[PDB]
Amino acid sequence: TMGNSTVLSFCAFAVDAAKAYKDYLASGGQPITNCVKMLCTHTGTGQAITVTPEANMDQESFGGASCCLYCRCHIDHPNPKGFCDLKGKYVQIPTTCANDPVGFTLKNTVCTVCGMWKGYGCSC
Ligand SMILES: CN(C)c1ccnc(N)c1
Ligand SMILES: [Cl-]
Ligand SMILES: [Cl-]
Ligand SMILES: [Cl-]
Ligand SMILES: [Zn+2]
Ligand SMILES: [Zn+2]
Repeated sequence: TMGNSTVLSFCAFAVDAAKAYKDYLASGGQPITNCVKMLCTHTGTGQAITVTPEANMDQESFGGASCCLYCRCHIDHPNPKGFCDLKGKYVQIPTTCANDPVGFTLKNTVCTVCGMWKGYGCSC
């Protein structure tokens, strides 16, 4: 276990932070920990990114910024406006992927219709 500060530093100063973390995970690296887990009932809408925790029975809810590689690395978000989709919100992670919330949000996309994670919650 290399520690959160060692992993985040390695990714933060890489020319491509996302690729650095994905290559680290693929190599067998232990996921980033100390994401902020929310107390919830697991009776929510199950939507991906919400104003309040919305985990269903198949999900865990976390503080959004704690699960964002760019927020955790203190670097710019890689879009024109440098906007973060997660900061100030709550993110629902499938239980099967909740050992690595940072890797999950990095690798996945929210369906613009149902507002659930494409390939997991989404039933479109
Ligand atoms: C129903 N309960 C207690 C659940 C459901 C999903 N995930 C966790 N961690 C707990
Ligand atoms: Cl460390
Ligand atoms: Cl590099
Ligand atoms: Cl989902
Ligand atoms: Zn962020
Ligand atoms: Zn959908």
